[PDB]
Amino acid sequence: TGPLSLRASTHGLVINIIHSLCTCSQLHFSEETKQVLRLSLTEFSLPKFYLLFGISKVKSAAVIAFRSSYERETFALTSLETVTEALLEIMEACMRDIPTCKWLDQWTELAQRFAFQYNPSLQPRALVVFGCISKRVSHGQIKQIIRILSKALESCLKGPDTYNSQVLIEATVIALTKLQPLLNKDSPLHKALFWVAVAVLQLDEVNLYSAGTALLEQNLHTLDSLRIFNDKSPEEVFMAIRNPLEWHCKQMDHFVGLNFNSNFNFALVGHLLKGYRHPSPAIVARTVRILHTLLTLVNKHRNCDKFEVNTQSVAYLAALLTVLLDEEVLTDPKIQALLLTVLATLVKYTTDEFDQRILYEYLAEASVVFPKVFPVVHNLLDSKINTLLSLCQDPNLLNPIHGIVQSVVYHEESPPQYQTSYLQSFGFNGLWRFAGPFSKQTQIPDYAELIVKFLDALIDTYLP
Amino acid sequence: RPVEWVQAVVSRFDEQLPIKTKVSTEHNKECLINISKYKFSLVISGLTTILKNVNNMRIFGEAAEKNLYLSQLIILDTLEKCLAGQPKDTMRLDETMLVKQLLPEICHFLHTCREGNQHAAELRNSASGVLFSLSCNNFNAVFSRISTRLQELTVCSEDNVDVHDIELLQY
Repeated sequence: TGPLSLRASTHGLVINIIHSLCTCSQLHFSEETKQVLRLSLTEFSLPKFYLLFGISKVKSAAVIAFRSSYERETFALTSLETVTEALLEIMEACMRDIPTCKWLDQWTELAQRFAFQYNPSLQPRALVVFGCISKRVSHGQIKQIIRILSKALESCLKGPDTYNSQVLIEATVIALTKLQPLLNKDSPLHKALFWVAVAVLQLDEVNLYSAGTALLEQNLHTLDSLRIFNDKSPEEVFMAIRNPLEWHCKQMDHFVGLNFNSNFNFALVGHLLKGYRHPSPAIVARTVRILHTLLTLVNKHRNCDKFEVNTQSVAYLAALLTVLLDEEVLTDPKIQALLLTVLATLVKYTTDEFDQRILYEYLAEASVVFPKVFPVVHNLLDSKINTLLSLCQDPNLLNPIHGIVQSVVYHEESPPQYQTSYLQSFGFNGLWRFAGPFSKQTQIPDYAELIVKFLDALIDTYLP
Repeated sequence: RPVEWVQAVVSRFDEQLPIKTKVSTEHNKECLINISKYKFSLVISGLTTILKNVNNMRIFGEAAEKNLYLSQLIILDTLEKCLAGQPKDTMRLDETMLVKQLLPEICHFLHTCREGNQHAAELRNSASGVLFSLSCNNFNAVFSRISTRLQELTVCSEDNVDVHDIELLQY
């Protein structure tokens, strides 16, 4: 925060703090502790921590700390997470040999008082610090975090200035991410937070998307570690916890167009499909890991192996296929129609050669296998195919395109079997809308009030 | 709608003909034949339209008649392949006016006389081939044409329509 001089002064302050921490005879530390502090000093000397501290392009912080003698860059809370974890490591290493230092209690209290009271300039940072540092959590604290999330949502709705509330929402999510593993396993919230995560995914904001993916990842890992998936599918337990407060979620599902009631796994894949359109590749890799662990859980619930094509696991295979199609396996028309819509979305939005080639070669075969339900995904590929069919001079791409064209022209005898509006017969619609690229406006979509009511109902059912 | 796709296919074949990328237009041509296997009516109508426009178009320059010769050869052979591959079943019936729309350019621009024989002898061969492959299906319109022109031979001896019409009985 501030100009170059104050940021460089902060860096010099951190370096001098560690330097005086190791080179003093008052503390009489152990040797291994001095080794890890010496390592920490070297790692803070790295240019990576310059970019974490906001100082870029400057070779020596000490030179420009005094440069008058002789704000453009934005700040991201993940850098604060890394810095606070490094400082926590240093502080833990030094407090190990010191008997009853009580330093951590003081720092947790200093975090708690700033985190839970209203101050827009400091509360986002205090929430992250309290998340990273604390070693215990209670129901009241985390429910306070949920209430703060709800209030920030309301303020973002009514207010024209939205960036300040968005930062608080992101900080709230990552604080939940850090605080979930410390929570006792008997709390139902361990499951309930999952829905909170996908709620953030409905808010179509880039940083919010990243924070929601991180929450989902740690939730899946921790909840797998507590072995609730040993006898039950990801479907069953989440609809069991979503069973009471489903009405608000019913309006939410109507607006987003994806019903978790009818098809759970195809609902989750529709949300996670936006990860491939995220600008940063780390979130893309995280989404791939999310798909993998869910695929493993779903398959081991049915005692099959990984990569086993069946009814429930076909959506994850379709999503991971970018990074066989058996009619006897998939007999129901709805499931195969949704399987087609996934491929149509991925060919509409992605514009790289290998993926569009492999998906076109997969899609030509499904035209032969499923010709009656194939008109449903016509419009989703109506323009793009045509454009390629106009200016694709590469044979390898246009050959499956020609195959699709011939397959449809042969099977044009019976249009009214299914239409492009058949997806609106049941809930699933806008699965092509929700997989679109991230909007430049990045404005929160109203029905966010429904999200507020949903979180309130979560608090009302599970807290008291 | 897929009709837009097939019309884009035929135009994507088409743009090479004002010019006259080879492998792409070859795959496009075989795709044209595969589509004309199932529904050939609109394909044939579009091919008649394109060929009538191209032959009706007046251009000049030595490379221009070379271009016309090459283009008309391409159109004729592609039409011949699509006409030959059409009867996947016993479907002989075509609309009489659609044949009649195809009829005049084929019947005249190679068979008013030997036209451009130093270049278009093989074009005359290809026109005879498409005419045979057409008359194996729907010769009755041409037969009625033959009867009507013979009836048209009424009185005056200053008629040159025989080289234009009766000679068509040859092919």
